[PDB]
Amino acid sequence: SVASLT
Amino acid sequence: ELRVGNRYRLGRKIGSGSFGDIYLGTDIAAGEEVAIKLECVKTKHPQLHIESKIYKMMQGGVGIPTIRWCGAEGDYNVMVMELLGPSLEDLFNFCSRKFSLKTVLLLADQMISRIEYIHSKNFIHRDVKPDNFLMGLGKKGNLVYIIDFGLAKKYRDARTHQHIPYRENKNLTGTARYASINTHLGIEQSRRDDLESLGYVLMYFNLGSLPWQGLKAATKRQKYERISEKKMSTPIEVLCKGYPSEFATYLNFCRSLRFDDKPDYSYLRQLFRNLFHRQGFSYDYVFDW
Repeated sequence: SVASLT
Repeated sequence: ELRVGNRYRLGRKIGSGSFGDIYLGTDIAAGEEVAIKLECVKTKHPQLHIESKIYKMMQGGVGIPTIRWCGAEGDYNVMVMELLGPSLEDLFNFCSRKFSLKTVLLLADQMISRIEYIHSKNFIHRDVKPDNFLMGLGKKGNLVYIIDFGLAKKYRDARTHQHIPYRENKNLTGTARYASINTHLGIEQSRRDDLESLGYVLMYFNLGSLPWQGLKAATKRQKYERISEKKMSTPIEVLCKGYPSEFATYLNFCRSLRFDDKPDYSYLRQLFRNLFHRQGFSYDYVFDW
C-alpha cells in the first residue's frame, strides 16, 4: 500500500 | 575494490524501490558520503536516465539534491546523488509516530514550496509521500528536500505552457495510501494531485495513521479498491475531526481545483502560517526531533 506504482 | 564511475566505492544497501535499489557510497576523492541508485539495464522499461535528466533540470532549486554522476556500468545504469539526512518517515517513526502541530506546520510550509518549485519547472511529481522528503545535512538540517522523480512527468509544454490533455481509464500511479481521489478514479494526474497527496501526508502526521491504512485483503488489486472506497466513503471533515479546520480547508481546496487549474500555493501556505501565528508558535526551526 506504500509501494510505488507505474 | 568495487566502485561505480571509477570514483564511488559502493557500500551497503540502504533502500529499495520499484525503480532501482539505493546504496551508500563513498567518493574516494573527498571521502564524501553519497547515495548510489542502481537500475538493471535488462529492465523492461528504462527510467533512471530520464530521472537523471529531470534532476538536472531542477538543479539549483532550493531543497533539490545535487546529482554528482550519471552513467552506465556493467549490468546497471547508475545515478550518484548527494547524501541527505533522514526522511520524514524516518523522523516520524523516531518520534513514535507523534508530530506536534508546530512541526507539522513548519513542514507543510516547506513542502508546499517544494511542490510549487517542481510545478514551476513544468513537472508533476506524482509520488508525494513521507519517504520522499528528506532533511538536509549540517547547516541545511532545517531544510526539507524532495527526492525521487522516477514517476515524474511534464504536465505542460515548456514553451507554450499548453497543458497535457485530460483522460480517464488510467492505471493507478504512485502509492495507494497517499494518492488523490482523482487517481483512484483513473484520471490523469496534474498539479492538484500532488497537493492533495500532501494533504493526506499532513493528516497522516497529525493522526499517526490514515483510516484506509492496513485494510485486510487478498489479491494486491482488491486491496487497492478497498483503499479507494474507504478513501471515498470517508468525508474530509470526518478524516480531519479533532484538528484545526485549516487541514480540511486545505484538502477541500485541492479537491475543488480543476484538472488544468494553477493552484494558489500562496493561499495554501497562508492558511497554515495564519494558524501558526494563532497558536503562538515561533519560527525557530525547532522540530520535535
